Amino acid sequence: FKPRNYQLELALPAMKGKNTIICAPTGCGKTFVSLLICEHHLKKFPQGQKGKVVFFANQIPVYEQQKSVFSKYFERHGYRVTGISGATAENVPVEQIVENNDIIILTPQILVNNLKKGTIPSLSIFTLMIFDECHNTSKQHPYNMIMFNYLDQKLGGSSGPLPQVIGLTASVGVGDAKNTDEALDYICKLCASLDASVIATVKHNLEELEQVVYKPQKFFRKVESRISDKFKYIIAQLMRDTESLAKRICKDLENLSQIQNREFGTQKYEQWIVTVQKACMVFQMPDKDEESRICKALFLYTSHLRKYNDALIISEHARMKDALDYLKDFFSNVRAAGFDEIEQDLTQRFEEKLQELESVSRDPSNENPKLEDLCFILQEEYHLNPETITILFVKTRALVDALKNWIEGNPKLSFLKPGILTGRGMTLPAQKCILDAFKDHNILIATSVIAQCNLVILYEYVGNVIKMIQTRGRGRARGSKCFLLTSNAGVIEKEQINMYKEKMMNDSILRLQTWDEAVFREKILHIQTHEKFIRDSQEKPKPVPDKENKKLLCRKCKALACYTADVRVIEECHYTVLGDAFKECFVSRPHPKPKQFSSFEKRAKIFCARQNCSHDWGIHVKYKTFEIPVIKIESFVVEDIATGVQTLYSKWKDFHFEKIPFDPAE
RNA sequence: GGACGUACGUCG
RNA sequence: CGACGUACGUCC
Ligand SMILES: [Zn+2]
Repeated sequence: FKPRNYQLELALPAMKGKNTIICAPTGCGKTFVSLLICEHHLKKFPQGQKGKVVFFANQIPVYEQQKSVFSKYFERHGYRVTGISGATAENVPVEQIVENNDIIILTPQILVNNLKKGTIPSLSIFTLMIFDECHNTSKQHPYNMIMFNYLDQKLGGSSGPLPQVIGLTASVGVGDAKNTDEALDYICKLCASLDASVIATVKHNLEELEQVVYKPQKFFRKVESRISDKFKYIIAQLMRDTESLAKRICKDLENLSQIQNREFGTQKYEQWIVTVQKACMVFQMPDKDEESRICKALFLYTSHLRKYNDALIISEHARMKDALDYLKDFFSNVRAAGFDEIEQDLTQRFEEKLQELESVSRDPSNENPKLEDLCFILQEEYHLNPETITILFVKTRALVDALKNWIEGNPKLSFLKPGILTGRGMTLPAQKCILDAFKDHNILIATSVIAQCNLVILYEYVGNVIKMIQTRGRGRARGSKCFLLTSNAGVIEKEQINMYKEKMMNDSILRLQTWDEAVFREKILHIQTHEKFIRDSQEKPKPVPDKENKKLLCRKCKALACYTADVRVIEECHYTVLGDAFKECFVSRPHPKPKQFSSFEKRAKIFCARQNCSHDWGIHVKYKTFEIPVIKIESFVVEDIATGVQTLYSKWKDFHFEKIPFDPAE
């Protein structure tokens, strides 16, 4: 209530009737600005004619919040305020929704699918297209697809009333720009992709913005890595033994990847072992009986090496016992879903050194200095103020549980309560109830950002130009810190240049707000034009579909799974097997997180039906009334019967063959 | 199942 | 400048 001067002036160009890229770093400010803009838009229409606005919410929580906010704001107006989503798109057709409501709030993908298949022949039905967080307008984004559908009708000479763009954001972003020239080029490209002429930033009332902006102070706490790593040495010896054992089956193991000398525990060995896996998945022998065992042994060795590398990576950022508990949980999970002579030997090799690793993990002298520095900087702040509701940001999801267990099992800090929050990638109610009780948790160990904190700790975290600003984080301003822990000087340089890029944009927008909107347009129109030109020139024609009958086999077992002639495409994205010989080739299991996506309902998970393979094949759903399995070519190999050469595809779009549509008749 | 984005890393 | 790997997140 009582719109302040800063948020009244920030919405002036949008109310004047211009497409704006309003940039407000507040949470409530953007919401109130959007509400005032929708009010001034739906109130400036004459008698008879009625307006129609759409608020493009990107996330389900943001959509559910904005729908309730709009419903509570426009209650004494007679304005229909509804909303579409992934669960409501089934019934209540979107055409009748838009033709009977004045304020629609839908996650874009719905409008993209509508504009694509059958619905919304043109966006001229809308009169306002408020894009929440327009900075996400990038390559192949749903916002970008909506803007492409808009720019096609705009530049194609189609006479029609085009809707306005009121794109709200908190940071226009810089991307990979090096200088102010490249920053201005990127900002102009974003303006052309959004078809706007004003970038509204608060200039007159700076004190009202600085009162609540949530601008904390940075504090770099770079620490050196561990010197005496006995756990790392033992795991490296185990990895060397595993590689020496795997070399006995595949002679040219070093000649399968073009990667140079690599070190254990780095991100390079992971790519090297993944390349070795993808080069061993095409191993073919004329016996076709020994290959099914050779490829299986190689897959098991590669999986063990990948788990060892993941344990070595977790050990560098967490306790020495957490990386061992990870391997113990992995071995416990794998010791039930099949046990052959190779997996038993690997388990025995691991158990021969588990006893030795337990002593080194329990030894408190081998504690990494990074967690010591973290506890040291946490205690000095919680002693100064025993009310700091801090938030911790890490990179890996497996490190969230590690930091939670570290906070739990530490006698130095007792006043801390774990606030583990990873994301679905968990569920929506689990994500909502954990953020609700945040006024009795003390620390929130999250991995990716209504969170008004006063202390942030980026424990080995790096990202875009800014990974700290919270769009929906208005709250209040009373002094906060942005502590950054790291061990790789590279990251420290990244964070040193990001704060520069910030000022870069601060000068770029200031240089762009001086140009008279005329020339601005005279440029951005040419830019978007060129863009459409590239969209028309760059178009790979559909290659001749290979009309043979090849056989899709297992990924790790090389068993005859199914035939390509039995593959049916449901909706150009899902592929099922319409056969009777394939139903006995897989086993079903209950799904951990069942859900539905606009056409199906995830019921079960289908795995390989072999003796000790148990490879993840795909899901099993019910299309409309009948239940079919949806497989993923990613977990499949493609062997031809004519030539015999095998191929590995990651996505279905890369697979060029006779895509027979799914006929419900058979 | 699929699409999309961001970060890191390897390659020619 | 292109492909590719992984991690994380979002949506349908
Ligand atoms: Zn198999």
